[PDB]
Amino acid sequence: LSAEDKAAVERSKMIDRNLREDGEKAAREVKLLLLGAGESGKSTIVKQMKITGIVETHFTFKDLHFKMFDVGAQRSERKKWIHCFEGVTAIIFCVALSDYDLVNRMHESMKLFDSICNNKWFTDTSIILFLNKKDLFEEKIKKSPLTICYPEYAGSNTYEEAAAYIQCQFEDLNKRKDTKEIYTHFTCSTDTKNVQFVFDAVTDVIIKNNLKDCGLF
Amino acid sequence: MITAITIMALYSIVCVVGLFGNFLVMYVIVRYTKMKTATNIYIFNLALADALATSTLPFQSVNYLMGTWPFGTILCKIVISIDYYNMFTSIFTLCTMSVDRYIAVCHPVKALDFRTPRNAKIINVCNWILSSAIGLPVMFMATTKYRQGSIDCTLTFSHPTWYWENLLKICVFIFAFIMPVLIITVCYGLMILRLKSVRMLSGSKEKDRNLRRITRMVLVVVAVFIVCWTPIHIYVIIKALVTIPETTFQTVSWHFCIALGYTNSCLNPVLYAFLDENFKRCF
Amino acid sequence: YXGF
Amino acid sequence: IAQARKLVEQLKMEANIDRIKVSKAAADLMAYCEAHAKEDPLLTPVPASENPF
Amino acid sequence: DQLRQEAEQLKNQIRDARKACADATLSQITNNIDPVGRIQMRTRRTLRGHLAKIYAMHWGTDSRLLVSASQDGKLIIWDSYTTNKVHAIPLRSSWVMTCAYAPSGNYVACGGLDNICSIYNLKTREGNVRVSRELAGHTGYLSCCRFLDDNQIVTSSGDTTCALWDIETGQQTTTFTGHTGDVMSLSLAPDTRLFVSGACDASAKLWDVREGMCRQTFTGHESDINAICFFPNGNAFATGSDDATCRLFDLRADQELMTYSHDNIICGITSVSFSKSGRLLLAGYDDFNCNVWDALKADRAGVLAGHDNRVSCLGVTDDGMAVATGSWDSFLKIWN
Repeated sequence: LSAEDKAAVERSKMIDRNLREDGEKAAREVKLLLLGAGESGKSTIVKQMKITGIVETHFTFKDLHFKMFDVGAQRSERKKWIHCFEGVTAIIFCVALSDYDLVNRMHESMKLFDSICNNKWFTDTSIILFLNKKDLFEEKIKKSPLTICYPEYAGSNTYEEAAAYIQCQFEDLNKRKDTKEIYTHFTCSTDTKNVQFVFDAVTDVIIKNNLKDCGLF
Repeated sequence: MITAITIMALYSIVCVVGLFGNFLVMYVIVRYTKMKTATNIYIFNLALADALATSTLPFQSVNYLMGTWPFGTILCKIVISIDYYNMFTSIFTLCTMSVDRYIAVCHPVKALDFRTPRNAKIINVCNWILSSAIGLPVMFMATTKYRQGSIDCTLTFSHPTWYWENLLKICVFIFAFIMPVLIITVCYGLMILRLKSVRMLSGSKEKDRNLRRITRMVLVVVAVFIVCWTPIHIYVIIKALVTIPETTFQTVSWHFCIALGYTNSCLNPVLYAFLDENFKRCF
Repeated sequence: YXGF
Repeated sequence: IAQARKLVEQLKMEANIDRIKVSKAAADLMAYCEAHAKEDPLLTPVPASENPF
Repeated sequence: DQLRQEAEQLKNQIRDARKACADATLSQITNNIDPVGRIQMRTRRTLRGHLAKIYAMHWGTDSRLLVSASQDGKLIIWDSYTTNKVHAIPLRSSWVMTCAYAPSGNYVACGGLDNICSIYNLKTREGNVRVSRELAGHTGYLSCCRFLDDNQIVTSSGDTTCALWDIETGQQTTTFTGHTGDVMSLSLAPDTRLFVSGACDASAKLWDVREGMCRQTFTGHESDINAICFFPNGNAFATGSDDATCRLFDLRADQELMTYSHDNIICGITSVSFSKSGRLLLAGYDDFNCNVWDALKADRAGVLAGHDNRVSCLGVTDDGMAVATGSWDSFLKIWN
């Protein structure tokens, strides 16, 4: 019990106090991983919400802090570092819905959604799917049919049925329909309706986590 | 004659199964869970209050058969103190767990800040202090009275004798029956109404059975708490209002109601600890 | 409760 | 075809390498292991009095 | 098509030369030395300061201090004997995939997913530590960082590049581009003259810092290789892959010397290390345990099954006293 060792123990306890203070501060913040195809329109969602491999967006809404990680700028194989993002609250996945007739992008977007949704690391993490570019789509359905991308589509050419059809084609791709739900929202230029839907989905995930913590679920 | 042996066997069986369940919950909490989540602190508090409350039963059982208390005034004070103290501790522990699940489900943003082990430990200390606020004056007031043929372990009276005793019985009746059933029923009803709106349970057939399981667990907990704590308090109110004529049937009704009251202290570890999903994950 |  | 030309040039310079017999290299590895076998706490358990743990 | 045919015939020639010239039969030779048997290693300290899954640990030259980083954003420096924390560094780039400790002990490198290498000076005046250097210039993701000296640092990155930085200059001195896939691990020789880099094309390429060209290339795996460590002599190196196979490659022999694999383990390597004698192979699996293999017998010598989650990193001290394993359960275990 020397004098220097007691000062080292006191320094270690002060460091432990700072570690637990920073850990309890970091525990309440909600982390969201944003994914999607190249030039799908993720930057539009980023610019709409309030504000180098990963650029980190930190913003608050109704006293709940969100840290949003969009990693689409990095060009590398996803699966080898994707286990860094385990334990994430939600994955906001952006799909360019009006990109069907350009030759095709919808099919590798579905392959990317199958790779992310059926991944072994994200079996219990919810995925919030966003369908953007709504305004151009009816002007591209009136001139060009949807039968080119999917031959099985049999229906009248209108936004109201084709949008629900694309929603169901993305929603039924999951192989675990009981554990992880797919939340589909058509992003529009409303007064932060997007942020509201994200807050409701994060609220449902926090409810599920609290139910797992208590032991009811 | 046969009824006395019957009720004595009833107290013995209830005491044994209550201590056995409490010791199993203590064994699992100490050696397996190691107190990680906040809920386990409340389960430890409930198990400790139920074990100390169930320990009062061998001292209470001999009082009927012998008719005398040949243990001294100090042990009489300790037994009456433990009897009221752990009862209030268990009841406010159940209220605190109901408020914990209410904050966890209905207020999700504030549940990240509030539901920490530090707040659970300080509310546990406040629970034991608030139960000690009733435990200590009843401990001081506990006395021993010599009848013409018996020794009685009972409370003493200050003048006027009816006012202080009836005020104590009505205060225990209100704070143990009216307020706790109201808090548990309102918080669990708002919890079920909030979970009914949740998309994670109100969708497909597979999640519907989980929602029904949660609603069934809530109804079983509330029904067991009401059916257990109703008859002995109703019988105390009936004796306070009107004098009851001595009968053989009411003598068995006494021990049956006391057994029903302790049965909840026995059954709360079974209903809470084992039925939780995390403890099943421990298996 | 009930006893004593 | 410049990248493939660089690959061919790298394979040409890689090909002219000194070839050593595998038996002598394995003998060198086992000789190093038997040489430094004594100076190893993992191989030979040190008593706790001299161990700093 | 003539140039591609020339490349194919040169590859066939070097493959035929390495096959026909080298005939190992090492299992018949190595039977003479006795097996180590079974070795029991007990935990001596359990380090509990992190609140998240640690990804990298590295010892020091004095074998006293060790650095470790977790996913909360902190580099904690531990002491191996007295459990005291000397420094705690909060990282701006929270996503951390590697750790380096300087041979002098003055500097620590950190980072990896944010494409920024942060070098922090430790033994400095004016109070607490401060960031010394902010290195940039990749586009993928840094996977490992190693200090050659106090003035030079070699990094491997996920944009098919390796790079050597001078600390004072701050720009890239020599860049290595000879792979066709992402490199995942990096290890230095004891004399620090040259190193080998393992990639996602199941290949390991030797690089010398002075000359600037790839000297040798080793193949024989069927999938991604995650860990690379040199031998204490510096003439051999072992590679661990996702096929549960720890192939050992000799610089002088220029072939696969020995293969370590077992039936019931089919999962993936996270970390590989050696003892200073070179007899022990410390292989980190995802089967919740790290195994000690025998380098000259191809048999399992021990099972350090002290963790309940997969071991991200593993480090053997310079003097060889202890081996510290870190796993994703935020528990760092020192085994002696």
